[PDB]
Amino acid sequence: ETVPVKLKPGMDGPKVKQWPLTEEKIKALVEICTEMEKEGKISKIGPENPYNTPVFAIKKSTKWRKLVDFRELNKRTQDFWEVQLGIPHPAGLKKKKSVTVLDVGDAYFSVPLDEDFRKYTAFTIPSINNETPGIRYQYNVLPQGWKGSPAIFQSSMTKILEPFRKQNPDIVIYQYMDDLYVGSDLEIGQHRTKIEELRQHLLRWGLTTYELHPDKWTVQPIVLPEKDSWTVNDIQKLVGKLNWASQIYPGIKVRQLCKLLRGTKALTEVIPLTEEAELELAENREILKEPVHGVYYDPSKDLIAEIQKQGQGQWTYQIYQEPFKNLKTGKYARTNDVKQLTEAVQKITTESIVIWGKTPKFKLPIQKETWETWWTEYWQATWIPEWEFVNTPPLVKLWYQL
Amino acid sequence: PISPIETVPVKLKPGMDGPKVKQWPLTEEKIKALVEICTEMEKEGKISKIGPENPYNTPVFAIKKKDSTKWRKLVDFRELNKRTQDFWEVQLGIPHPAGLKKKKSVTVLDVGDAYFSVPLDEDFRKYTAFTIPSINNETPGIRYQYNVLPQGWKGSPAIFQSSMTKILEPFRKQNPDIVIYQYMDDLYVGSDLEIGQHRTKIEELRQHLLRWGLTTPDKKHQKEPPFLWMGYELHPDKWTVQPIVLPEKDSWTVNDIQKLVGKLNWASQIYPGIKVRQLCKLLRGTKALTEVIPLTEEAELELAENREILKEPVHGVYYDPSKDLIAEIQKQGQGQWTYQIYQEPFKNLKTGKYARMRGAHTNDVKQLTEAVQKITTESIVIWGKTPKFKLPIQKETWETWWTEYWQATWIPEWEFVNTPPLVKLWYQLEKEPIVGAETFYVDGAANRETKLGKAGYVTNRGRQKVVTLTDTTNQKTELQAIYLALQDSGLEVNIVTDSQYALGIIQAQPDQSESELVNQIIEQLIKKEKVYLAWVPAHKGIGGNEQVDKLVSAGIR
Ligand SMILES: Clc1ccccc1CSc1nnc(-c2cccs2)n1Cc1ccccc1
Ligand SMILES: [Cl-]
Ligand SMILES: [Cl-]
Ligand SMILES: [Cl-]
Ligand SMILES: [Cl-]
Ligand SMILES: [Cl-]
Ligand SMILES: [Mg+2]
Repeated sequence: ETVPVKLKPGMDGPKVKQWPLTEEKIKALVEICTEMEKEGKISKIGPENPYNTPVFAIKKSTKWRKLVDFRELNKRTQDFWEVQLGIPHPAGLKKKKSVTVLDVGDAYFSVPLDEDFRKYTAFTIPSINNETPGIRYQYNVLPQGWKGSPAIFQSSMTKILEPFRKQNPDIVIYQYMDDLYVGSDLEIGQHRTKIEELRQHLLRWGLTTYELHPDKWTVQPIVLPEKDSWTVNDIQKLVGKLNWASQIYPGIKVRQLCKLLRGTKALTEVIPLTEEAELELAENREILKEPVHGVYYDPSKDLIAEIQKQGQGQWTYQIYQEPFKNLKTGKYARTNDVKQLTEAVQKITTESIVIWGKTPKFKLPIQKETWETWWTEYWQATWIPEWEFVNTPPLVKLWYQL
Repeated sequence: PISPIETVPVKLKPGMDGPKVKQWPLTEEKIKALVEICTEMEKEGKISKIGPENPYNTPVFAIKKKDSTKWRKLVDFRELNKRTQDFWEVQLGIPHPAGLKKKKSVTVLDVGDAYFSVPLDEDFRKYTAFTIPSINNETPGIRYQYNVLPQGWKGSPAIFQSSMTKILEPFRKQNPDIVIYQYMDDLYVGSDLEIGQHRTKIEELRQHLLRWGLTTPDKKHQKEPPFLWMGYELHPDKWTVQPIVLPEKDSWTVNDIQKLVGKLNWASQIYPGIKVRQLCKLLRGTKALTEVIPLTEEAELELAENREILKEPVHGVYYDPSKDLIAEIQKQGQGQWTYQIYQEPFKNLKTGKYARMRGAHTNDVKQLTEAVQKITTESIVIWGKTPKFKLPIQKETWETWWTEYWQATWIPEWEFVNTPPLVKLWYQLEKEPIVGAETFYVDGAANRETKLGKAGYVTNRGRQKVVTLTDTTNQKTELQAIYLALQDSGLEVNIVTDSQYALGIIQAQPDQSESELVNQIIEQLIKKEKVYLAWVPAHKGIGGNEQVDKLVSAGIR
């Protein structure tokens, strides 16, 4: 009944500190964990458990939901969920006209968790002003947010989905973490109807009584303006922008254009647009529209995402595994800097899950502390990507404008 | 007593067996002391005699007591501790006085013989075995093991605190309007009941405590306010830091100045306006603790103003959850910020200061925002919510900076408050190149080996200059080249560099820096009317950049 789980030897379990939480989130967690404990899903634990992973409260719309941050445990469990019991990622999912995401996390609480592993799922509800000891729990069943849970529930899931897949062989279903991704080429009404059906199947096992269009995902090319008149500044701007692309795209040319700058000219001076220039200029436009020749996804390597603040509520992003070899670039638009960044991250994470079955480590243009306090104010997803914090090179920002 | 409470199961670190340190031969007097002490403990269940078959051992010492004729036993648990499992931490933080709710009454109860009043996992006691040696090691010593939590064992603080929490659990459940703060072997108990019903709830609590092995003092022996705790002084309606005296000294050693700075930092959480900047500068460098440091005049001015601040007592007030929190920040200069947090105007719950720098170069708008972040996190810890902010910066200044800046930010609710010095942007870089402004193509280069370099520029108006620099890096020469351009240009000017590094610094509109140059550059940028800064790729045969490139490359590249 219980699948035994090992850490990656000889790593020890997670010992991550609990971030500070407001009163209302603390209160919300107390209610939630009090009930789960009654229902036997977690148990209070003693100081002989040295482990910890952070826990947060979010809204997904009026209700509070518990989000345990298992990023550390996941990293330390990676032999189990990726290697021993990996879940295959279909390349067909990104092709579908419509993909719907369904939360199936409630399924996990019905399976018991290996008793020798439960201690590593320890978490702590803090108290305001440290006036009472944190309330400490560990899990007795598969926890949501641990990558091991879908690895373990994997075989039960295919049992559950078998009739539906058999009846709908052109629909693609992919489980990632707590979510089910369901894609098809049906017209939107037929697709939505097929989702309700799927919910009914799920409902006989576990679920209560969100919609992508991946084939409409297309690159956000590096833009080369079409302009009335060009200044020396515009040209220099342009060479720096092409000169940058030349490090990514095979075949980019600038030679027949910097010839325009020759001399030591004033920035504002207007300049005649050459034929050799307007030729390669347009030819480079051809190159920038296409995917990068020579760049391929390596399943063994981590994904990185970089995000630039463009202003006007606009955000540019690139996903790559080796720097400047972009697998994907794009934009996100439309208040609040942190709320928007938070939206963009979730969206980029989602597309990344659809396309590769993997989550990006994000390089975030923000102060660690700002992000840390505010992000859960807006976070809706049930996973959390890895991130670090960087100060954006001001030029990189310029090169991905619109 | 020994608490009837369930024991916490304890393990040694995996792959490890218990300690086996050899007992050193003691003097007779120490052996007698030990025997007397262990006999008494043995009678009360604290320890138990074991056979010779227990392989494990831990050194026991005995030393004199406070200059009296009393003896005290000292076990050396270093080796067991090295072998015992890690535990969860006792405290994640400690209350700040400012976050304590206003309340009618607080009683402090301490636990008698705390560790010895709690049982040790039975399967683990064997590992705590020690031996009282016979006189000059003639015969087999006397061997005991612990039945309770040892003094100095790694597990004791945590298992003790968690035993107390389990025991408290039901009493707190049944008494929701009673609050208890656990600290070490003290228990602070507070409520809004009136004296009688409070002194009555304390007895119920004592009795519950007693039914479980924990003795506590009676009304006659309970300590009274003010409570002295973690450096604080806690009264029924106010709190302050414990008394602080700044010594009179003709001369200050490193050690005196460190202690001064420590006390000053500690006072700053309720005495507003404390500064340590100039006293800290004194501490820079590796000097002996006994070394005398003459006070600079700035440090002397600083000590005086701090002395004035501390001259009259100041106190903080407690927290009323039904009113808003207001946080005010003021600029104190030289990257120094001071704040206050209150609910009713100017009755502070606490104060603080912020004088950090993130990066080498920065501006007042970034710094103010970092201070707000720091104060936000602190408020959430202490009160569980963010304060309303009152800031010395204009709403338009702030949105001008952050809508334009490339990093994201967000501070919660704030209002402008006119408490100079106000924070403002001191210059603005142009967004477009300037017509009819000279265009300097600057550049700088340094020979890696020579460690000497050149900085210069070429102009579209045919002008030009080159200067030679010593001890310089490629980074410095590029800032220097930009500095030349600003020194030799008029009030409006376009500048074209190929140093991303330099572009970055200037682009961020710094008003203060660690670099001498950057400050010279900053002063220039302020004097100008318009500056436009542009970047070009080096060595791409561009425009004027090529000329100033070779002009400066010579000697050598
Ligand atoms: Cl209110 C009061 C009344 C009489 C004497 C001192 C005080 C202030 S000290 C205080 N205020 N509230 C508390 C408690 C909070 C939670 C349980 S008791 N305390 C005691 C306390 C002492 C040391 C650290 C934290 C709290
Ligand atoms: Cl363990
Ligand atoms: Cl619709
Ligand atoms: Cl979409
Ligand atoms: Cl690929
Ligand atoms: Cl001393
Ligand atoms: Mg004490």
